[PDB]
Amino acid sequence: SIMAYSGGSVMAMAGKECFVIISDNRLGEQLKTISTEVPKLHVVNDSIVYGLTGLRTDQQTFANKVQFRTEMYKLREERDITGKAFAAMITSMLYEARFGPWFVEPVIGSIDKSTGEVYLCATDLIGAPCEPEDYVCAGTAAESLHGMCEALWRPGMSPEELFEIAAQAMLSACDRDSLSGYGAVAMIVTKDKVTTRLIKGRKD
Amino acid sequence: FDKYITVFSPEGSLYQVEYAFKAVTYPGLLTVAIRCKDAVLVVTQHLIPDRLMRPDSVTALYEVTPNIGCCMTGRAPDGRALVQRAREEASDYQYRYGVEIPIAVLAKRMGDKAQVRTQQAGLRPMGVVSTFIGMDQSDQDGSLKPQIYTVDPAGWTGGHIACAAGKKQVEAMAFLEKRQKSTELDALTQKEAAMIALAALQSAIGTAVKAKEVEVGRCTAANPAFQRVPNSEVEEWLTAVAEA
Amino acid sequence: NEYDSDITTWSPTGRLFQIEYANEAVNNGSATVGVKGKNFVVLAALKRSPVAELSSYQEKVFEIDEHVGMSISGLVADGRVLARYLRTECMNYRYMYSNGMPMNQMADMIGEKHQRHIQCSGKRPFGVGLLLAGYDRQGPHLYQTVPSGDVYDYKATAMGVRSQASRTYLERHFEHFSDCTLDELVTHALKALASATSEGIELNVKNTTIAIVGKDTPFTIFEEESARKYLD
Amino acid sequence: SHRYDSRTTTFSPEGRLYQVEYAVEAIQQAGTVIGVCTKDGVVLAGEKMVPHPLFDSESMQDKNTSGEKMYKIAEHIGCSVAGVTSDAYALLNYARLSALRHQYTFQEPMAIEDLCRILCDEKQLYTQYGGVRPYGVSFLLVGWDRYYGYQLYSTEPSGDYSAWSAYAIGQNDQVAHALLKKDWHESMTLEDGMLLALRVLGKTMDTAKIDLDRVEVAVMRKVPASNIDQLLDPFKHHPKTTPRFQILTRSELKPHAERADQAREAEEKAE
Amino acid sequence: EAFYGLTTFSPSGKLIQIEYATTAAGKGTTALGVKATDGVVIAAKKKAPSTLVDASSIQKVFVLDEHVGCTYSGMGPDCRVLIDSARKNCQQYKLMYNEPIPISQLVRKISAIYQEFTQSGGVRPFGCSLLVAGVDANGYHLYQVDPSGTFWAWKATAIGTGSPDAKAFLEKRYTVDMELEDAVHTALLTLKEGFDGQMTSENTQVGRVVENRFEILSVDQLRDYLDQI
Amino acid sequence: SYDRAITVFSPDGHLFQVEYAQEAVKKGLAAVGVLGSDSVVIAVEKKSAVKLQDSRTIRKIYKVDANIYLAFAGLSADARVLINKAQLECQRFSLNYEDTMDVDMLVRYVAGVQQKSTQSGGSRPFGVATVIGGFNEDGKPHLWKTDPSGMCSAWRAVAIGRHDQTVIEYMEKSYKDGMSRDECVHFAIKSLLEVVESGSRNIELLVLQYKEARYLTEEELQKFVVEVEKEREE
Amino acid sequence: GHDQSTDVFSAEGRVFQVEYAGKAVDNSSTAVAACCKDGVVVAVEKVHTSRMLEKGSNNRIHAVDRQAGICICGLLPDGRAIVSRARQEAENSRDIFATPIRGSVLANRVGEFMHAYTTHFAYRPFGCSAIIASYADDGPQLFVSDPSGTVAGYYGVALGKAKTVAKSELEKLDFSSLTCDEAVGKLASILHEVHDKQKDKLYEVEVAWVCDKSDRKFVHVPADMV
Amino acid sequence: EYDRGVNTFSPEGRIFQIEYAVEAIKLGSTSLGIRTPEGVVLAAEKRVPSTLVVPSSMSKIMEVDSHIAAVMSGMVADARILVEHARVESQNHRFTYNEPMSVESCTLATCDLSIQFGLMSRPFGVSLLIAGVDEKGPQLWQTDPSGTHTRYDAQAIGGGAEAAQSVFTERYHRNMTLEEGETLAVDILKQVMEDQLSPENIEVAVVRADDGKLHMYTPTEIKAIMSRM
Repeated sequence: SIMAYSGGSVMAMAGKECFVIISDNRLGEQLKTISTEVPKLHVVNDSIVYGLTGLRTDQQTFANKVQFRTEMYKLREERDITGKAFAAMITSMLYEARFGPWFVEPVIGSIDKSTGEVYLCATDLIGAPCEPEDYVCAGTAAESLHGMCEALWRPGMSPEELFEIAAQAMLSACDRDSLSGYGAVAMIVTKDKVTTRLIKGRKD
Repeated sequence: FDKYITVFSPEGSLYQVEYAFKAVTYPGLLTVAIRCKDAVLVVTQHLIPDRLMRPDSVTALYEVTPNIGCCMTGRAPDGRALVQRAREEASDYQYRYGVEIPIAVLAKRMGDKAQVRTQQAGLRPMGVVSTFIGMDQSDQDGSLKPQIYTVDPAGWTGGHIACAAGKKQVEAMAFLEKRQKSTELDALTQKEAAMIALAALQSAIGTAVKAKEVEVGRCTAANPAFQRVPNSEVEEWLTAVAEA
Repeated sequence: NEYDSDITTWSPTGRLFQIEYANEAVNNGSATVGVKGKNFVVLAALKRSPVAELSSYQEKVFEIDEHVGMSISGLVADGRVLARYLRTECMNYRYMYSNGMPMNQMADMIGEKHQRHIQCSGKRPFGVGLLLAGYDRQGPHLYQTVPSGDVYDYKATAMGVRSQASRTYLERHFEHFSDCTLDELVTHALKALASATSEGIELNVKNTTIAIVGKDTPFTIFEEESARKYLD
Repeated sequence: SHRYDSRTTTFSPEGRLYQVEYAVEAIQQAGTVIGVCTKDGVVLAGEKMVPHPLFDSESMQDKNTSGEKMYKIAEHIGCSVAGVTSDAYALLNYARLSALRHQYTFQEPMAIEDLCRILCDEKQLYTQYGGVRPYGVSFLLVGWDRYYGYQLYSTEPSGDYSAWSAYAIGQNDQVAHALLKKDWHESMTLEDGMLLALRVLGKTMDTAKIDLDRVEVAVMRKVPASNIDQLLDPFKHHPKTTPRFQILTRSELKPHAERADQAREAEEKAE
Repeated sequence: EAFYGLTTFSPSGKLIQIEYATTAAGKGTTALGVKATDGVVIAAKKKAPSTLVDASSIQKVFVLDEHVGCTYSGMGPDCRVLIDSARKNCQQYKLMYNEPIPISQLVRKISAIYQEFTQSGGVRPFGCSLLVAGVDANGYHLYQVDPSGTFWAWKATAIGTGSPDAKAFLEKRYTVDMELEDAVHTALLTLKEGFDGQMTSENTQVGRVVENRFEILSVDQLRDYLDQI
Repeated sequence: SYDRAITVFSPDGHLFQVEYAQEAVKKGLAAVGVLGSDSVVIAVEKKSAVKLQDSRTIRKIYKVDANIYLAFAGLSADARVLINKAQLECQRFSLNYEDTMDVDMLVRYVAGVQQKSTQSGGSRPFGVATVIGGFNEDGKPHLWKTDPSGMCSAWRAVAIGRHDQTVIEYMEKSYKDGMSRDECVHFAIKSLLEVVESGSRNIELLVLQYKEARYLTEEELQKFVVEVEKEREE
Repeated sequence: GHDQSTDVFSAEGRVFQVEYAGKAVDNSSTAVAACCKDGVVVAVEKVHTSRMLEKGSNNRIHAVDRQAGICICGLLPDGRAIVSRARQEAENSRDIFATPIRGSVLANRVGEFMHAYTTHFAYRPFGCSAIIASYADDGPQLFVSDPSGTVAGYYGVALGKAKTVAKSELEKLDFSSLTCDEAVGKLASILHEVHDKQKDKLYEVEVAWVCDKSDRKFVHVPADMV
Repeated sequence: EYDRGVNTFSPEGRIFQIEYAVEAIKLGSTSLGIRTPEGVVLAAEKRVPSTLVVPSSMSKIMEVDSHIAAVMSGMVADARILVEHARVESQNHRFTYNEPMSVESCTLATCDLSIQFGLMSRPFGVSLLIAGVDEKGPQLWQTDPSGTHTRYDAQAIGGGAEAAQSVFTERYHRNMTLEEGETLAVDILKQVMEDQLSPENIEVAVVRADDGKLHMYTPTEIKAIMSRM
């Protein structure tokens, strides 16, 4: 499978006026590990972060297309894109390519800076959104991450509580996925504050 | 330099569009259209001086679709061409949306088509005034109301209660304004309307008309398709005008 | 003349001066004659005659297919365009139907090609006249064509410079051509072609081409052996 | 239709291109813009048009991306335009895409002089091909790149461009040049350049004081970098400083305009 | 098939076709707009040539999308071109970003179409100005776009025939405190200033931006405002 | 596409648009090329040196490939386009043929672009003459000129721009074959000063030797301007 | 400068380049035509310049389909362009719609085509009027499309230089009663009266019909009836 | 000068841009061509604008192929274009038919590029002479801007042409040797040139009938011709 070739998993979850998004760190060609320092997160702006999974070259290409689009947006519009627009945009881009798709699967977290409404969105590779209230996720370890997030996640967690269950979930699931691992990077995003953390994991 | 191409004059006017309006009156024919409570009529002169010309062959009335007629007034072949374009527009529209094109949309699209000829150089504006008549379904009750939309060579589109175009369009209009201070024109009957139309035509062209010198087109709520009114019935209206 | 600069402009008297001017190109080309007998058509074209010991070929006459060929007068480069066109249309036709393109159809074509060049901006009339001679199931044919797109079906004709005199000549004799033999057709052509020579120049093998075409005779430009026979 | 072609891309008899000469006339009618290239940044000061009391702000959320005279092309590139405003916006959008295509392809900032060449190629085109009129616009570009530091180019409608230490486009550019000649030097602070930019601008539009209402100022300077997200790409190097295009609010600009009244009062004492 | 440009520079630097298009665009009837703290109102005269025109069918004020409206002066059919394009752009933007196009972006898109017709070959410029009024995340807005493609945010303005005088009269009566009831009242009062004959809910059209939406007043709603002036 | 015919013959055989491009090249700044034994020298007039232009070195002699250098006279922006095309051609060529482009090949390409633009509907000619100089990969030095008609020609020395023909008449008289590097630079400086005012800040000068291209520093140049302006008294 | 391109109206809403093309038709050889109850006859005076043309040369009458023909009046080459377009329309009707083109339709198509060349700066109007003679399912029909593209049906019709006289002679005929046999005689006779002899010394009269006797096929009439 | 479009006929039936392109060929340096049974000779006045020019670089005679040469007069850059096409065509012919192109076939294919103008803004202001040797022996043709080739036995093009067609009429016979031809060539150039005829001021080449190859005379071998006169 082309979507599994490069390995990697990403997951985002909502709490009260915060989210966490987290990636594993591995980059492979199948079972060959190439690097253990490749977090898959991109920061669009203070309130949006996304991760991509899928074929690494397409992650790179598409992230660069997203950064063109977003920087252009910000110049034309003189404001930051918001997560809803941002995700609509992405979905649009992926669907342009419906008949020859980008092998990526984005996972977007965002937080309205005012409200504190939190918006997560993951998409398939042709840009079907999935906008749940809890947590979204994608990549090689995605079955197991649903396992863990279902179990551990609850409504209205605070940044810290939410980080702990994001990390335990990413690690537990990545410990059951050959193609994902080497610990994880996590960004906790509130209204006031962004906190990045590099989390220790197994070296297998 | 501005008189011959579609650029603005210093007064901010487009000569070629103004001159295209003169093409409307040049032929010397007048047209009148009028709506009543449940119908709309269009009357246009139909002058066959040439004894040898075949009257049924020349017309300024055209089905655009079964439910939209139009009368072109002006440079006849330019009218014929707009009709073709209308027809195409109407048919492309039915294909795309599965429904017959509403007449105000058709008018609007034909105004767009004309406007283009006034902004892109080296296309001659069509020297006609197009007058579409038809019924139009209302979204509240589903009842059919009669409509008259014109389009002129500038692309200016408008809906009307009654309207005249062509030679003496002013003296025709003046007559209908005057008869609109008496009566309310949308409460009339297809007869009282046609009488007014025919009387306006007669006033304007300074002569009494005979039936075969006009041609009359109609749509009615009862029978929405656009139909040439037969001469027998135009004769009877013309009789009803000379009397009362 | 405000009206003579564009092919898309009628004059107020209903003329198209660019087309009348293209005609001038033809009236000023080297003379050519054609005549049509019962079974044969003869083209004879004046070439350009040596400047002392110092020659000069130009291809006036062109074969176009086995059964047809042509002589041009006027702008030679237009000739070549038309020749290329006719050749190509005749090969397509012969490819498709395995027989020669009939002349009335080829004349219809060459005339449509001309019309395509007298109605739009930045095209221009061909400045070349053709005699087209050919033979088909309906017998021999001889067409003259002109920049205007007209195509005349002639029994005899000439065109080019001083070709009015060639036409005077042909008008005396042309009613006989249906009975003449190939040698007298050729004689008659040459005679006519010579009424169009300047003063004291005369016809000879190096200022005159002759082509013939006809029954069981593919279109054949005559070279210096066969030409000599006819020119004395 | 060919009788009515005005033949915009033809030469005239002295090898002049009239449409380009006349675009330049259109630019010398426009609001003056001054640019001053220091070593702590670049300054653009421009004459806005007279502020009718019924003008509104567009209330944009990002104050530094655009004003009336000044626009940001990229994080590291700003400009100011004189001439046909709408032409400006066509080009400005082109310059924005270009700078971001460069960044797409190479993932580094486009250098100012390449952005500039791109822009002026787009203008040169219209003076040679296409039978339409040229863009009637002159930029001053500014920005910072690692190759040359603070730069300030200016473009013309012909498509030529030139690098300057200071310059002016628009209304009384000849006059403003002569005044920058005298007062520019190689070792100016940013504050000194902001002063020089205003003294000259206030001298060209004939005011005793600077009229805060009629003046916009933008500055392109390097500032500490905040969003070094280093856990997110570990191998990527993030410079300590990064360029910032800044348009000055009326309040940030008030001090600098007072300080240029004071050096216009202290230059009418010697007389 | 004409590809040379019609708008060109002239020896003083002016683009004369654009001045003439601007002249054309101030020959329309009066339209004007008033921005207020909680909305915007745009209002135009519909001076119908005759009484036999069905005034319902004349549209001088237009919805471009739920949140934004325009009106215009100068040549109607030229403006119809702009409006069609602006409607498309509003919708393209929603399709992409699934939010409403901010007015600023919309006007820049319009501005751009106008500019193309000042440079592209074969075409003359548009002989109409627009007011565009709408509401986005940055609040209420009101912009004027001219045929140069230039545009201006305004707090109040007026395009078309009576416009210098209408602008002068809006300068007096405009206050930054204004609420929308007063804005409408002011808009309608300003029209009425230079209006030959009675104002009716037939011969005037009015659009308001209120809350998060643009709406063209009904004749019912407009008649209640015209009974108070 | 707009494809009107801009360049057309007038009655007396002339192509006015090409004569007028050439008029635009007579208004341009002088440039001069000199060919010695082992050196080509390209020298150009600068516009002056207003205290405002960037004191960072901007070259008015352009590098087209490693081995090839081009000065121009006429419209700056036209020139810039030609040069970019030339640059891009030399790379296209390397890339197709591995070898580096001979100078003459590059010149012919450029001249063909110039010619092509006197015959393309929709376009006016480039109003640019060029001097192009360089060495093939065989140590032989060349110097060429293109004019806006698209005509190129190799020269032993040449001038373009204002008073080209005054300068060329001068150079015909003096110029000898097999000059040294230093006699070339001298000869070029001398020749330029026939039309330029001072030799101070208004002469850039480039020296090309097999595999080594080197602009004079403003200091090295001034020893040559004194050595020359002192020889002009006589 | 009001009259150089057909893309332009004069100040009175005329298009001069069309009037001018019109004059080309009026300075041309005369045609007449009559639409009877049994068919259409069209005749036209060919004026030769040479005594040496073949009989058949410069036919001005062309079949366009089995049941329809076009007689051209004015510049013959321009007409052959119309004839080609008419033929493409007739073919289209048979190929797509599997029906012979009705004559009113054919003449409309011809008109549209001619009119198109009066709208655009790049083409000129055609210098020919087409007379269309059909006898399809719409019955006997005779139209004329002029250079403006205006199309009209006629019982009888006359074009070209003798048009005013030829119309006077055509008015003497009884169209309700007249048959294709009689008309070949009359229409040809008419073209002999109105022909001017000291100007145009060489002339034949080409005649064609489509009628019940011709099996509703459009054909030159045999040269025994003339 | 843009009054008349470029495809326009004069009242005498000449296309104006062609007649003008021809006028430009009378401003050119004289070139000439002489058919002999031993071979063809081409010769051209170089007409250099300076002693500083490297004369090989102003090459008015060009190998089209091993057996064909051309010599231009008029606009040299225009001639480079035609000769490039001839070269390509001559080589396509070898490619396709594995034999050398006839000289006429080559001249045709060079005129096939000169028809194209409306594509090319204007005609080439160039006349070629194209000498060669094929199966029919030595041949000399002339292209014009018309696109009309014409086989000749001797010809001139350029400012010379009229004075040089005087001299051919008197001294050229169909039966001269290649050396008597070389001589008549160079004689004519001596007589019509502006400058003094020297071995660098002219260009001479021959295609010899015997080998069918083209030799470009070096300055040496041109002195060897000037010698005997």
